[PDB]
Amino acid sequence: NGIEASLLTDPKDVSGRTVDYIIAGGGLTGLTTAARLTENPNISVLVIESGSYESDRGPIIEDLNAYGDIFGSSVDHAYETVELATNNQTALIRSGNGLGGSTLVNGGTWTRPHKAQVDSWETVFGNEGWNWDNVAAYSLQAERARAPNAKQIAAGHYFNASCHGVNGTVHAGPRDTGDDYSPIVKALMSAVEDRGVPTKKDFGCGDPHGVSMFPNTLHEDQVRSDAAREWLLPNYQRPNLQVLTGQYVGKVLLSQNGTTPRAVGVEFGTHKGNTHNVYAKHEVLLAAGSAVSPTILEYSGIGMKSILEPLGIDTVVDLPVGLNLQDQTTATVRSRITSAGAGQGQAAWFATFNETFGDYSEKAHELLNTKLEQWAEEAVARGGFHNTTALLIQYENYRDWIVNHNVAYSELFLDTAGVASFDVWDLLPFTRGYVHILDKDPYLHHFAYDPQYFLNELDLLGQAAATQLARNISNSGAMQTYFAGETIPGDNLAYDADLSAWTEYIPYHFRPNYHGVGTCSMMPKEMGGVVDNAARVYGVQGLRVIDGSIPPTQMSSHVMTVFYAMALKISDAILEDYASMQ
Amino acid sequence: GIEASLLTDPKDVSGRTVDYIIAGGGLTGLTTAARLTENPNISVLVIESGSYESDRGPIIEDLNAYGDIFGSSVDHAYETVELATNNQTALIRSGNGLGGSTLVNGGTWTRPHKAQVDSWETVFGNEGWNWDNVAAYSLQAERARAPNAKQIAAGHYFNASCHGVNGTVHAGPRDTGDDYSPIVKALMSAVEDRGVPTKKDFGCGDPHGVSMFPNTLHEDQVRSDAAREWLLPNYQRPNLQVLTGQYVGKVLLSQNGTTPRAVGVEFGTHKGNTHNVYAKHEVLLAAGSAVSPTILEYSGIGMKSILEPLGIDTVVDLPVGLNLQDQTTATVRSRITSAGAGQGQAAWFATFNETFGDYSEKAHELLNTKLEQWAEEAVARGGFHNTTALLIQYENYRDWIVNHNVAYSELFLDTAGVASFDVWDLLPFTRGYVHILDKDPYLHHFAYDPQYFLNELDLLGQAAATQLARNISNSGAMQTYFAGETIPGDNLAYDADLSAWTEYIPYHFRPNYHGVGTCSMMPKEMGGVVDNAARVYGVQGLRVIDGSIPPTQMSSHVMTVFYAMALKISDAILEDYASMQ
Ligand SMILES: *[C@@H]1O[C@H](CO)[C@@H](O[C@@H]2O[C@H](CO)[C@@H](O[C@@H]3O[C@H](CO[C@@H]4O[C@H](CO[C@H]5O[C@H](CO)[C@@H](O)[C@H](O)[C@@H]5O)[C@@H](O)[C@H](O[C@H]5O[C@H](CO)[C@@H](O)[C@H](O)[C@@H]5O)[C@@H]4O)[C@@H](O)[C@H](O[C@H]4O[C@H](CO)[C@@H](O)[C@H](O)[C@@H]4O[C@H]4O[C@H](CO)[C@@H](O)[C@H](O)[C@@H]4O)[C@@H]3O)[C@H](O)[C@H]2NC(C)=O)[C@H](O)[C@H]1NC(C)=O
Ligand SMILES: *[C@@H]1O[C@H](CO)[C@@H](O[C@@H]2O[C@H](CO)[C@@H](O[C@@H]3O[C@H](CO[C@H]4O[C@H](CO)[C@@H](O)[C@H](O)[C@@H]4O)[C@@H](O)[C@H](O[C@H]4O[C@H](CO)[C@@H](O)[C@H](O)[C@@H]4O[C@H]4O[C@H](CO)[C@@H](O)[C@H](O)[C@@H]4O)[C@@H]3O)[C@H](O)[C@H]2NC(C)=O)[C@H](O)[C@H]1NC(C)=O
Ligand SMILES: Cc1cc2nc3c(=O)[nH]c(=O)nc-3n(C[C@H](O)[C@H](O)[C@H](O)COP(=O)(O)OP(=O)(O)OC[C@H]3O[C@@H](n4cnc5c(N)ncnc54)[C@H](O)[C@@H]3O)c2cc1C
Ligand SMILES: Cc1cc2nc3c(=O)[nH]c(=O)nc-3n(C[C@H](O)[C@H](O)[C@H](O)COP(=O)(O)OP(=O)(O)OC[C@H]3O[C@@H](n4cnc5c(N)ncnc54)[C@H](O)[C@@H]3O)c2cc1C
Ligand SMILES: *[C@@H]1O[C@H](CO)[C@@H](O[C@@H]2O[C@H](CO)[C@@H](O)[C@H](O)[C@H]2NC(C)=O)[C@H](O)[C@H]1NC(C)=O
Ligand SMILES: *[C@@H]1O[C@H](CO)[C@@H](O[C@@H]2O[C@H](CO)[C@@H](O)[C@H](O)[C@H]2NC(C)=O)[C@H](O)[C@H]1NC(C)=O
Ligand SMILES: *[C@@H]1O[C@H](CO)[C@@H](O[C@@H]2O[C@H](CO)[C@@H](O)[C@H](O)[C@H]2NC(C)=O)[C@H](O)[C@H]1NC(C)=O
Ligand SMILES: *[C@@H]1O[C@H](CO)[C@@H](O[C@@H]2O[C@H](CO)[C@@H](O)[C@H](O)[C@H]2NC(C)=O)[C@H](O)[C@H]1NC(C)=O
Ligand SMILES: *[C@@H]1O[C@H](CO)[C@@H](O[C@@H]2O[C@H](CO)[C@@H](O)[C@H](O)[C@H]2NC(C)=O)[C@H](O)[C@H]1NC(C)=O
Ligand SMILES: *[C@@H]1O[C@H](CO)[C@@H](O)[C@H](O)[C@H]1NC(C)=O
Ligand SMILES: *[C@@H]1O[C@H](CO)[C@@H](O)[C@H](O)[C@H]1NC(C)=O
Ligand SMILES: *[C@@H]1O[C@H](CO)[C@@H](O)[C@H](O)[C@H]1NC(C)=O
Ligand SMILES: [Ba+2]
Ligand SMILES: [Ba+2]
Ligand SMILES: [Ba+2]
Ligand SMILES: [Ba+2]
Ligand SMILES: [Ba+2]
Ligand SMILES: [Ba+2]
Ligand SMILES: [Ba+2]
Ligand SMILES: [Ba+2]
Ligand SMILES: [Ba+2]
Ligand SMILES: [Ba+2]
Ligand SMILES: [Ba+2]
Ligand SMILES: [Ba+2]
Ligand SMILES: [Br-]
Ligand SMILES: [Br-]
Ligand SMILES: [Br-]
Ligand SMILES: [Cl-]
Ligand SMILES: [Cl-]
Ligand SMILES: [Cl-]
Ligand SMILES: [Cl-]
Ligand SMILES: [Cl-]
Ligand SMILES: [Cl-]
Ligand SMILES: [Cl-]
Ligand SMILES: [Cl-]
Ligand SMILES: [Cl-]
Ligand SMILES: [Cl-]
Ligand code: NA
Ligand code: NA
Ligand code: NA
Ligand code: NA
Ligand code: NA
Ligand code: NA
Repeated sequence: NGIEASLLTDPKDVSGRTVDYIIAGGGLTGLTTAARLTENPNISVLVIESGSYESDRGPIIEDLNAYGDIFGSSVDHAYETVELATNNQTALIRSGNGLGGSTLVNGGTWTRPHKAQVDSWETVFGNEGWNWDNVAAYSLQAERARAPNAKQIAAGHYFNASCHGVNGTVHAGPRDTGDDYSPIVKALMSAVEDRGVPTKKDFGCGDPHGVSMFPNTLHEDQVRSDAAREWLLPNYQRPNLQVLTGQYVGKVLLSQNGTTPRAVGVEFGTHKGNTHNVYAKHEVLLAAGSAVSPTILEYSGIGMKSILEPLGIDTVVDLPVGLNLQDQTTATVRSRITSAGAGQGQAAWFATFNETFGDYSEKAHELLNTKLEQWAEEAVARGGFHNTTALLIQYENYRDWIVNHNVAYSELFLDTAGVASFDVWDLLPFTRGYVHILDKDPYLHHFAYDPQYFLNELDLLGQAAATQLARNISNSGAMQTYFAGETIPGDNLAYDADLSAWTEYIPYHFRPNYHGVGTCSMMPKEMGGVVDNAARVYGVQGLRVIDGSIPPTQMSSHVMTVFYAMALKISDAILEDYASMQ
Repeated sequence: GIEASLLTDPKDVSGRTVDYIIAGGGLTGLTTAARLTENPNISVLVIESGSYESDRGPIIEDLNAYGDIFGSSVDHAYETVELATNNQTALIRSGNGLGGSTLVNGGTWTRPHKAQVDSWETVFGNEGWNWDNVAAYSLQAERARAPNAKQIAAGHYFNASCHGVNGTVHAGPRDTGDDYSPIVKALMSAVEDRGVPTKKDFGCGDPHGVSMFPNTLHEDQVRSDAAREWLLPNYQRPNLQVLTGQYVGKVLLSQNGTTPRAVGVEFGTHKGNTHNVYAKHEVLLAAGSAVSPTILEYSGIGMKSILEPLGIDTVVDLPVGLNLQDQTTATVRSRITSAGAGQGQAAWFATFNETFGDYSEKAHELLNTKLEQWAEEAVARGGFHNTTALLIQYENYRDWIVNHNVAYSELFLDTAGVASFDVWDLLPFTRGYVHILDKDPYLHHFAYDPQYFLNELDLLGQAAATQLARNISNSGAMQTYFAGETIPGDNLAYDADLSAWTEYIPYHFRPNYHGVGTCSMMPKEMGGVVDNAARVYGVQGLRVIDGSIPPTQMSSHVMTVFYAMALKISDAILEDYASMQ
């Protein structure tokens, strides 16, 4: 009778029962893991998701070109930040609410980071086995990519088959609306070539640099490949896979009768006073998203006493939950185009530090070479992190990425389809923020989410330089043929604005990038981490965090390719322990 | 207890029939539910999206915690369109739970100018909706307490003939127990120097000058939210049912007659798992001004130009969702000397000329010459459909200003350690809209556009009022306590002229969350949606009874009027019930 009829909506169907694994959150990592675990018919899984099934709704979900129309609806959590210090305004964090999580609402861009960035998760953040070669293999295993056709190659696509899986689960291929592709993509490529910048690198191969087109998470018929469509719809008839919709996981139930606390279940519901319990024989897996999974821990008594004590919550395990939050800032440059520029197409410039800063490179490098210690002390003073020595290790890692590997530092993302529009973000922010609960009741959803955008001076300078670069390249070389006047900033910022003018403009003309990671960072406890290299929360048995909370660093890429691989890798660790616990 | 009496399972009501269904358990919905169920033979089902919150603790029960609840599950936080004035989205605070926005509001208890309510009868053709009648219902709803000697010494003045003392809604002076700040009387002295009156009782029908006021709280200072006042005393009535946690999606219509009839509602939280419940007598929409019009549109009641592109058959064509009127608010904040310490709030209800000062000649010239152009422009933006009809509203406002000299702006003072003004133009000429953007009610995909500052007088008036708040903060007796401005502070030069304020204000304001008018109570020929008994035109058994229906803004805080509105509509409903038996 279809997937919808298989979904559970009544809490009484699971209340008081025991399953092998409970997954809080039916998003990208939650549904990937639920599918992987239920391949064994003897493993029972219950997914609890706050939203519902959305993959069949229609174009607002299924058409990637409708991106953004869903914002503000019931399928968007729209988490509100604190009043940001940079501009004394509240910001909204777009985040998908429904089966598939933010894969229901995202831009569909399918790229991978730089090899050195993933390698550092093992060599710097002490996560044995978390290196590019290992993670990339899981990524290719998840991937079901389609090579571009002659039309798509002619528009600018380049596909290196050795960097892609073709027999996996997540359908990926070129976006193709059916119309001609705009010549502006190739014009951007020519414009950066004039400056010695590479083009047409395959951004799945481990060196994202230059201007390239890329695959998207959609089927060949252009239907969005959201994680529910890819991982749940093919498998919903499995009797060992249960999915409860419309309910929030409030906290993890802990048993302290043993020598170490153990997660034995969860409480779920929609309002205080009408909750229900469900129990896990093996493990509870938190996958509610980087903004939520840390709060679930705090409501459970897992977090910093300085936070929990004033709220009346006993601290069962003291950990720096909710710190080390890393999101990027995004600004827009938009220009009208000539009729000859018409057509579809997206592309992105993954720009190095020196490409981003141009003639300011020397001054920017001087800051990078002298201020890391002071920046770390200040971020710690602002509550973004607790241990300055540990944070400095992160900053030195970023310096190594920039100076020794020349990784991409900013992304200039081009949309065409009738205009020339760049969304631009500094990929490697040095600011660190936090998320903390403000009340003991999980169902009040009263929390403080503060990414601390632009409170590090290099983040502001880098964003300003990258956005200025987007204006520059929009009217340089071959792009001049198609340029027909800037509309954003337009009248809001003089066209000849220098870098200092951009730095004054940017704090009042940016949005969150909604790429937040790090709130339950996977790194050693002594470095400020919350989970080990198998995603297990320190000091608690049978509890893991498996979502975007755990990446300890940002990366020069869009994260789906890594997060699918992440979930598969953690799933293998879960299954290994399951076999031992028999 | 009340919590155990509340329904949460849709199967408890699915497929059943009651006499009245009320969509929304907020201020007007719960007042009406209480009035209707006083007759034990009348059954009422309230369907509310939130739950019971009145016992949660200080975040709800302490008016001094105002604002802490924002962004939580008790705040709908409706997002606007990208506003044209600043290319930013704004958040509309709106209470989600039993009591609606009375759970989250500032508690201010004041009434408008007699001439404003009178115009509802003389300009907007609502027989019986005049000050004398509406105020009588307001006093009937009210249970006011006179100020004591400490509260009078701080600046309170209470005219007992303007207040009911045997009603339902507990109201009296806010009193935290601390000393009252001398700054309230300093503000009174500062405006006295300029010929402005003070200590008028803002409940008597002439809101003008600087006065203190009652708050909606009990003597022990617990918030008098509408659930505490109208539901908690009466929840044991078996004919009163309250379903929580569910959204009313649309009204079920029967076109079996010559005119459509409301026979029930569909409710739920997600497409594909909906439920029906039926009304023997009437469906009453009370989901708030941002929502009740969308429920009509989802039901096929609204403008074909909006409904047809979404695939919704227009059953009754009406200008639903137009005529949205909300105000803009800006802040001026200054530190105080230690001698200014203490509790206390006050408000300056300022006339047009008090607001504009030396710009009064300039502002009046605009008001006298551009009303027709402005009305055309608002209509072109989709805030209204009929320019001639909108011009009647504009001339009504002009009459209020020039002939009755009603208050045009409000400068609301908070102390308690600072001197902070929230300032808003009370009478915006801009008109906005709210329209659904999808056929699925449970997707909550809508376009809410108050069109802030898209009328040039609204921007000039806001700028002038906010500049006035800075001015009065450092004038006369207020100088004794001034210890430096913090907002705007460094963000706007302290000597800024009016033009500088007009460029600053679009980037430093918030919605006031007083939106009304989206189902305006006025003749169909004037663009109205409901008649003088709140009945939707062209539909039988359907009313809108909430903040959607006031056709104008008013120089006051609206609770006093909305409680009265609910009682008055309740009488009409019950008279029809009795006459039809
Ligand atoms: C976001 O919004 C926030 C506001 O919410 C905003 O932050 C405010 O910014 C404004 C500036 O616009 C700033 O206001 C100035 O404050 C000056 C006073 O310095 C402070 O003194 C305070 C009082 O000290 C006494 O009381 C306290 C408490 O009782 C005691 O602890 C003290 O011991 C003492 O007894 C202190 O509270 C305060 O410390 C705070 O700030 C520091 C930050 O460094 C922080 O570490 C600490 O924790 C505290 O929070 C600090 O010492 C005052 O001098 C300024 O007045 C000048 O300017 C105004 C405005 O133009 C004029 O009215 C005055 O007349 C005066 O003018 C003189 O200087 C002008 C130049 O500016 C010149 O033109 C003129 O001719 C004169 O020479 C001013 O009022 C305020 O303090 C900030 N913080 C707060 C909480 O309000 C923030 O910037 C916004 N961000 C964005 C991006 O927009
Ligand atoms: C909210 O955000 C919107 C955008 O989403 C924004 O509206 C846009 O504003 C910009 C200005 O900031 C507008 O762009 C300008 O448009 C005119 C052309 O407009 C006419 O013609 C077009 C078709 O050609 C029609 O569609 C339109 O309706 C009008 O009839 C151009 O003249 C402008 O270009 C000049 O300035 C640019 C930026 O500085 C230059 O790059 C360009 O070369 C031109 O520059 C200069 O030319 C000479 C060279 O020096 C010199 O004489 C002058 O310096 C001149 O500037 C510019 O592109 C845009 O149309 C608006 N609408 C849209 C949909 O984009 C809102 O303003 C914004 N609101 C707020 C409050 O921020
Ligand atoms: C606007 C936007 C655009 C993006 N664009 C791209 C792009 O172009 N390319 C790319 O690669 N990535 C993109 N992403 C990133 C990608 O979508 C996310 O990083 C990924 O979906 C995160 O997966 P996750 O499992 O950590 O969380 P999510 O996928 O967010 O899943 C978390 C789930 O938990 C649910 N939930 C929340 N609270 C609770 C609770 N208390 N109980 C139960 N369930 C709960 C949520 O409703 C959601 O279903 C974008 C993200 C956003 C927000
Ligand atoms: C921040 C703020 C401050 C205010 N301060 C003051 C003040 O100081 N003084 C004053 O007099 N007034 C004040 N008010 C105004 C007052 O609170 C409101 O005008 C009044 O509460 C409106 O009553 P209503 O019945 O129209 O709607 P509400 O009281 O908002 O009731 C609407 C109810 O419907 C529910 N609902 C929504 N959608 C649905 C649906 N689809 N199905 C079912 N239920 C639904 C809501 O959750 C809510 O309970 C303030 C308002 C706000 C927002
Ligand atoms: C980016 O520009 C910077 C600054 O101009 C260059 O940095 C210098 O590189 C030389 C050669 O390695 C070093 O000896 C200097 O100490 C560097 N200066 C600073 C301030 O760090 C850098 O070479 C450029 N990088 C690329 C890839 O072109
Ligand atoms: C702060 O973080 C640093 C870096 O992770 C920790 O320093 C390590 O401490 C252990 C145990 O004392 C030593 O064996 C290591 O040699 C230290 N490493 C470095 C690089 O200095 C430190 O323990 C943390 N301290 C606190 C209080 O959290
Ligand atoms: C408000 O101010 C207006 C404009 O300053 C006053 O009306 C003006 O009054 C003067 C003096 O009598 C006349 O010369 C002008 O022609 C009037 N102008 C207009 C446009 O009407 C008005 O009297 C003031 N109102 C109050 C109540 O003080
Ligand atoms: C537009 O609104 C105006 C104002 O209500 C309506 O104009 C009235 O039209 C009726 C019927 O033709 C006349 O009896 C009135 O005298 C008009 N009043 C005025 C003041 O001019 C007009 O009908 C409305 N248009 C629509 C389509 O309803
Ligand atoms: C605060 O406002 C008052 C009144 O608007 C200002 O004093 C006025 O100054 C103007 C300009 O010279 C004169 O037309 C008025 O007659 C003055 N009014 C009085 C009562 O004397 C005062 O200057 C303003 N304060 C600041 C700092 O701008
Ligand atoms: C394709 O990818 C493989 C693996 O990264 C690499 O060895 C090979 O040279 C690539 N081919 C091209 C043409 O870049
Ligand atoms: C952008 O152009 C300006 C003006 O030519 C130049 O000074 C600046 O360095 C450019 N930015 C970059 C990153 O190249
Ligand atoms: C109270 O207000 C009424 C109504 O406006 C008025 O007639 C009366 O004079 C006032 N009484 C006092 C004592 O101020
Ligand atoms: Ba490709
Ligand atoms: Ba396919
Ligand atoms: Ba370089
Ligand atoms: Ba095109
Ligand atoms: Ba609790
Ligand atoms: Ba991404
Ligand atoms: Ba009083
Ligand atoms: Ba007070
Ligand atoms: Ba006129
Ligand atoms: Ba539908
Ligand atoms: Ba009309
Ligand atoms: Ba009000
Ligand atoms: Br495209
Ligand atoms: Br009086
Ligand atoms: Br009392
Ligand atoms: Cl489908
Ligand atoms: Cl759709
Ligand atoms: Cl932006
Ligand atoms: Cl149900
Ligand atoms: Cl039924
Ligand atoms: Cl509380
Ligand atoms: Cl009564
Ligand atoms: Cl008195
Ligand atoms: Cl009873
Ligand atoms: Cl400004
Ligand atoms: Na450059
Ligand atoms: Na919110
Ligand atoms: Na308020
Ligand atoms: Na009375
Ligand atoms: Na106005
Ligand atoms: Na009417």
